[PDB]
Amino acid sequence: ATIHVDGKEYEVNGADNLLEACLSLGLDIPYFCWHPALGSVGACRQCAVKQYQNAEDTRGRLVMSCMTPASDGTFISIDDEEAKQFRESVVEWLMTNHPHDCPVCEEGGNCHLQDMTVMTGHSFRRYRFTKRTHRNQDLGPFISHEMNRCIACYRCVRYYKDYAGGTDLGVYGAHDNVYFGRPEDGTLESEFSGNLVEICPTGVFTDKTHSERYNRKWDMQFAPSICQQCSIGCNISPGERYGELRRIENRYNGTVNHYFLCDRGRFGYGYVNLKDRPRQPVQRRGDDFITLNAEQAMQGAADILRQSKKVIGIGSPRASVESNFALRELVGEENFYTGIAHGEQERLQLALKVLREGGIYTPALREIESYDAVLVLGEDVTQTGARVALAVRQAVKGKAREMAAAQKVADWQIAAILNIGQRAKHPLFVTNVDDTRLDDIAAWTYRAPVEDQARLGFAIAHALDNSAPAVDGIEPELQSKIDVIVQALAGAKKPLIISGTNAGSLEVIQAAANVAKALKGRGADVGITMIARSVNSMGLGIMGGGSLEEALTELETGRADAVVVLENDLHRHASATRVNAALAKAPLVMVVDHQRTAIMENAHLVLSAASFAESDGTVINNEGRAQRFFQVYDPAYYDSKTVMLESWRWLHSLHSTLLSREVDWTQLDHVIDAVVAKIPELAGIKDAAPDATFRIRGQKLAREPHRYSGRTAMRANISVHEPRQPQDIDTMFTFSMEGNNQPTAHRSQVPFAWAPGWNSPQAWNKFQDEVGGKLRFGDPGVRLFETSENGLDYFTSVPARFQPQDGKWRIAPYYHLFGSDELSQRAPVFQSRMPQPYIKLNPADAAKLGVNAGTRVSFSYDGNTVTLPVEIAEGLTAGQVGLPMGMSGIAPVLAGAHLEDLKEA
Amino acid sequence: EPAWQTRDHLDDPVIGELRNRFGPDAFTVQATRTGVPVVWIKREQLLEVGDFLKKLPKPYVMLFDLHGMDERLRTHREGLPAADFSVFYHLISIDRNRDIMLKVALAENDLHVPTFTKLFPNANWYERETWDLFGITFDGHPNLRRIMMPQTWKGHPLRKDYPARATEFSPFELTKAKQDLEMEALTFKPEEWGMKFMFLNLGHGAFRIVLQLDGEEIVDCVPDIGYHHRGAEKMGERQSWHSYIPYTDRIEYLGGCVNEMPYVLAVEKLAGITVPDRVNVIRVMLSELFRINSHLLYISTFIQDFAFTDRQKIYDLVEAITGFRMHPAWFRIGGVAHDLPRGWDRLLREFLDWMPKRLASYEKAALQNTILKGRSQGVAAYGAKEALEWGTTGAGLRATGIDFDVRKARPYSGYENFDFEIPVGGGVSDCYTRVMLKVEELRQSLRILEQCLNNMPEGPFKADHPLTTPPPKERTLQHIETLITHFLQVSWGPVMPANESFQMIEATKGINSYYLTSDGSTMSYRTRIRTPSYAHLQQIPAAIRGSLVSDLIVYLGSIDFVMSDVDR
Amino acid sequence: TDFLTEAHLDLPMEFESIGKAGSRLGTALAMAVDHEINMVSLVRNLEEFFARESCGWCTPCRDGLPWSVKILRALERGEGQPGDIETLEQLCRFLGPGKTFCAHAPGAVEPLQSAIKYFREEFEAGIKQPFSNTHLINGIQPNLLK
Ligand code: SF4
Ligand code: SF4
Ligand code: SF4
Ligand code: SF4
Ligand code: FES
Ligand SMILES: [Ca+2]
Repeated sequence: ATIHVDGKEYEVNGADNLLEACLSLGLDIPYFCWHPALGSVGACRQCAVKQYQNAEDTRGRLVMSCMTPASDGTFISIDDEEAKQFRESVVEWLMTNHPHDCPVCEEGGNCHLQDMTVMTGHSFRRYRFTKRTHRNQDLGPFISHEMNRCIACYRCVRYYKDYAGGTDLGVYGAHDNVYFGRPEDGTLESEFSGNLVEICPTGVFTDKTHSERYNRKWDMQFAPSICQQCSIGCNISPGERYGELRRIENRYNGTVNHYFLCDRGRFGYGYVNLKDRPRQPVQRRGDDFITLNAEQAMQGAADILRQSKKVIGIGSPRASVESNFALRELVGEENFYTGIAHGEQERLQLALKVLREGGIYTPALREIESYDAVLVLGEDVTQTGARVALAVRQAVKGKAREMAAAQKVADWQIAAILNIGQRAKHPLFVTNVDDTRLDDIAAWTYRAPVEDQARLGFAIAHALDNSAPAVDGIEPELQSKIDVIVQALAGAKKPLIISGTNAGSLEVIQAAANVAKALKGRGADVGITMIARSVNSMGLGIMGGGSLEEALTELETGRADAVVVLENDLHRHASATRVNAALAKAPLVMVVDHQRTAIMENAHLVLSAASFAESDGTVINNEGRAQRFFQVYDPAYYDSKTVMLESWRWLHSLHSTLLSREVDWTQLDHVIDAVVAKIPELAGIKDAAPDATFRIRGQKLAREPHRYSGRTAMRANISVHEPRQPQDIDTMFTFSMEGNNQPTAHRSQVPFAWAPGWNSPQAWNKFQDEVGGKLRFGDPGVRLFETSENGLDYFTSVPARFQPQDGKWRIAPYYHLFGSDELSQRAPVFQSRMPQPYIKLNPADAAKLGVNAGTRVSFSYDGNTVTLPVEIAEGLTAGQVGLPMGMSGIAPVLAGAHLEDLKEA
Repeated sequence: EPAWQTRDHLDDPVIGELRNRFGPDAFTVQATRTGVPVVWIKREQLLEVGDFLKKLPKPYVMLFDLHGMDERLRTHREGLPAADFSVFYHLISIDRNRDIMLKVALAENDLHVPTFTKLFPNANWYERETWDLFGITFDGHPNLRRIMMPQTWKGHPLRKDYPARATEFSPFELTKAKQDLEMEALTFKPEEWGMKFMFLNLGHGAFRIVLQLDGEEIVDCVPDIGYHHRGAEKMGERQSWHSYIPYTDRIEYLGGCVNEMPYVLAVEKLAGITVPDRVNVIRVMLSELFRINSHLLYISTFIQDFAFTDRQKIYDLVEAITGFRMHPAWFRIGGVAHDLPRGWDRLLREFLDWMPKRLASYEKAALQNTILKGRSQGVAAYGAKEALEWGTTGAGLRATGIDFDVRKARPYSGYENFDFEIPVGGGVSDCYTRVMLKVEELRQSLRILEQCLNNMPEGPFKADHPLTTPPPKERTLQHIETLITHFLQVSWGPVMPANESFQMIEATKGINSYYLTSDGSTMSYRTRIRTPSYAHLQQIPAAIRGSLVSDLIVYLGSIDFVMSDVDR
Repeated sequence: TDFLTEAHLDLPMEFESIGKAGSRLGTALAMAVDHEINMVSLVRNLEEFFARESCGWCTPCRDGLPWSVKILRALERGEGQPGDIETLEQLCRFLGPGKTFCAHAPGAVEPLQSAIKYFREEFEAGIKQPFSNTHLINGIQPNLLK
């Protein structure tokens, strides 16, 4: 289209509204109620411009640019005097009841309302009457509520209800006593409730975890990092202050996680700030624990490892690609073991083979929202891959979007879209062992064991294409529902099949691959999505190695007399008794880790590794996208005794001291080159981010804002003399404000969004090519593998129907967003949020046991009798017992395992 | 029509003359808030344009400034030629009472400009400093060496990719610098310094001059400056618009509010702030108090080559108003920090009832002391031709008979409302003539203070503009809009929309000027400070040739320079 | 609907005739106000109704009708301050058609602007105290704007 703003001609997209079109061009219009992801509703009346009918028009008419289409030949004025006066009047009207709270408000220096009060040029108060007040609610451990600061812009309810699909946050009241929140005091029940701290343009919803240890945005040291809490790979901006990780902000990535995180990623960073973390290398001597520095630890470890006959390495899917590679180089390729179980590795390798050899395009997380039908097999996505559940909700609302687009309604006029699409939605069919959080929008939910879910998948695949193997023994009503799913998937233009390794079944992944292959054979634009478990599960699967059980056999038979365990607690992937026996048998255990794990009691040496906030590296997400995370701060800057290096740096210097008796603290890019030389499948991690020599017109990229304060008093209690600025040789960022963070800088890795005039998270509008689209100069991260030219074959291994036998209880996995990820469990704010561990029983099974809801039952697994209180699960099938995977004592390896001797305690 | 408005100056006759001479496509006119025509000239036509402007019917006779600029990070380059670097030449015509700024664009790899020292001899030090801080080579320059840095310095500190902060201190570099400086008197090379007879080093401020003597006659002298370089402009790029005012204070430290004035006027041009009349009167009053203080110190120092009680009276008055003696840091964007305290008029009235007798005593100590007349007249004198070509401003320029004062020619801060005379010398800049001009300027400043005291506006001390930084404190303490504005202005900084501004004022030593480039941010993209002590110190080797070393000492005492003003 | 005076009483009750007089025909159910009813009190009651029957969706109605209500209460009590009538006039100009999300607020500000147009003397009679928005803080000299 063509628009004329203030006498200047611009070419904009005609499907856009005027506000987003003018913001994409760089024109500043104040706005409150509009958000790029939520659409336009025209509530706050802040985006007013003057629209003229033609070129020779003088009167004009005040319109809302968010509700006005950017049609061809549209004449508007932003800086007209009447429009400026109206926008200042709207700011003043918002200011009449606003509290005098900015010094004691967590959004100060980060507030969109502050920025728009300054931007409209309103600074003189002529209102003299009383301000309306409100009482706050308790919204739980994560979100603090302060309703005085509300400007009644409806962003919270629109996000939480229309976008996020939550049900416990609404708008109550009337004329100007509108209230936003829950109907009663209680925890917000959404898994994406934490995005309210950035959706809300004021200080109503604030990060309570950040509020307990608060600092302003200009005092933060930010870095671009990848969330380490699950496999999706959402980009985050961790900000630190005084040596501790203070906040996780969302980092925009138009390909992956655009504006939104989940609550696990946003609030489960508190393990970094624990006081029991290793901070120096510790070597045991009898009963003593001697603290070493870096070089003494490397020399002693090199001597003992040189004397040992065979040293094996146990990696982890928590560690980065560089750290696992460095361990593999230290111990050798044949002595490197992926520190996960054999069944877990088999499911991970099958998921990898489906993704990079199945010939079906695996979509990015934002691309999920454009699919016309979703079949989720076995994966409880909301508790394991939550951002995919949010994207699936958007893809489900796509039918209302399509219906409104048929009636010539613009795609941003969201209220009319939801009016036209009342309850019509695209088909969603979820299968799980029990009820999911997607059941409120699913067209059908199948509560069944993993064998029965896999059989349903194979039956869908056979009914879509007869070349697929058939399933014998399908009930007629179940066959009718199979036919419903087949009619929905065959009529879809873009069907999506989501499975994962969290169901604990190989056959669920095989059935999902069969459905995707059958839909590909019919010519549909099908996509497949596997959900892995940990941050670098896909990278550890690509690198490969033996299972944890093989390494345990090597240690137990005596063939390995030295083990290096990298970032693996080893109890989540194998039985704790066997791990303890094998590690006590081994005459040398060396644990490179950043969290105090239980195996450190058996360790001869403990190397204090860095977490993601104190290390750089690369991780591979569930779609195969290599992503670089950068170090946020130097741990040695505030405490000089802290020796907390990267895991790859520890292992590389150990390898150097083992070979040549000299210590080599390498650089990150050297390790990257070594990975892309030794492992050709991981050759794409070179392009994930530029190297340390990258400059923006000669200067590095800044980790902290220009107004960073306290630079001559933040360490003045230790010494009045300022220390050296920490040198970053690994990456292209600098540990100071002496760098570049311009929005128009030719880079993809943005540590934080800030532009002059835009201090809020709405500053991301300046950093994108168009608002709500891709990041300017591309999103960071590259896909490792392309879609294969030819696909797999049909998996003919159809499992039998699940049969409950007496005295054997199949463990059904129940994942929790707060409590199934290990480092998240370590975060102290999740202790108040995670549920008490309940063992789920069918009513018939509990009646057979005589057990009621709440009586503690004991069960023996691996010769360990553990007791849990019983919760009655109606949707669970008989013969199965539900267990919370990942929590205290219950490892995720138990998913799908049998249970013996389940009696009342 | 506002005086801060973005103008193009296409109605300037110099633009039409340049169009008639070089053609309409030979240059690009830039619309700024500097108040002068900004003309982008091709690099090859630079000497032709300099020749043309030097030979106009009312010619441009003084190169006011010459400096570089790193354009690699400037995002708002609309209506500008494609430049990685630029060099701006600020030229002043006194007959027209106008000025022009010629900008030459440069690519990043081809950083060399023709020298301007054939047209304006004072361009020598400016081109040396532009080479030193930007790495811009000047072809044809005689000795293009570092003037603010030691010769063993790596990189150019005003480039955008240079770290502003102090690096780690090392005793090894200190010992190396001790070996370099302390072997200079033994291994002196008389060709690096531009010279070609004994060599002496001397060792207002502490600075070194390398002297070449025939007996006691000075046949060549090369000053060595940069020993007091504080990096004030690089700090201008590091502080916000508000939290840079103390740094403006700490340049020409005897000036104080005089040094604050051009910075805040340039920022107010950037912000579009027209300050009310009481603000203008307050800033004029404090600048005149500090001008009297500086003139008293200069006269007392020259008479030495009793007067320190009047300086204490001025310091007590400034202490009562601002809270601080010599670095008040009191002018704000759009006003001053506080209102005048209740009782200021009594202190000013007691000061103005004390000064006429002291001024009569100074005139008796300077006129009737005929020994000082004999030992001051004819001591390193120069005419108007030497004053124009070396950029000499202030008392020396007006002692050469050129009636050019900024407070009258280009009035600022409401100096039009005050009736005061401009003392003009006979046509020769002696030490004695400059001291007499300082005495008469002191009398005129006392007249300005009397006119301030008798007619004082009752009104606001801060403007009613949204970019007034900080807002008035009581409204900050009880209004949420004002609190928000205060919060964002003192933390992130006030946002000046992308423009270039220039303010030139009459300082206590000459003409001081700020040239600010904003890229639309809360900090300055470029801060250029032109100080008169730089141009006064460049003129010493042009005036002390063939004179005695005692004449050099008297001339140094009569220049009225400060070394922090030199090295800015 | 806008108030009309007795000079407008000789006017046909059509849409265009009432519209060209500076009002709306509306429901054509006229209400007659006699002399002893104070215009400020009547408009205060009307604006209280309109500001409590707001739906709260859009900022000008939700946050600008209560400001007019408070100003009219001050003018009722004789506690009006200079600039209050200007604030009411600016509210009438900025709550017109298209400025607010629906037509509740234009219909709300029609009686206010019509009563200001025809009965300005009573609103000016409501203003009886000087404009004070701040209080003096001991230790800070105020910015005496002119
Ligand atoms: S929400 Fe914004 S404007 Fe309101 S008190 Fe907080 S920082 Fe200030
Ligand atoms: S609570 Fe925040 S997001 Fe919700 S309406 Fe109020 S200001 Fe808007
Ligand atoms: S979906 Fe996964 S990667 Fe994204 S924020 Fe949540 S835990 Fe982190
Ligand atoms: S003008 Fe209409 S939409 Fe706006 S708040 Fe008032 S009643 Fe609601
Ligand atoms: S942003 Fe358009 S009315 Fe709110
Ligand atoms: Ca590092």
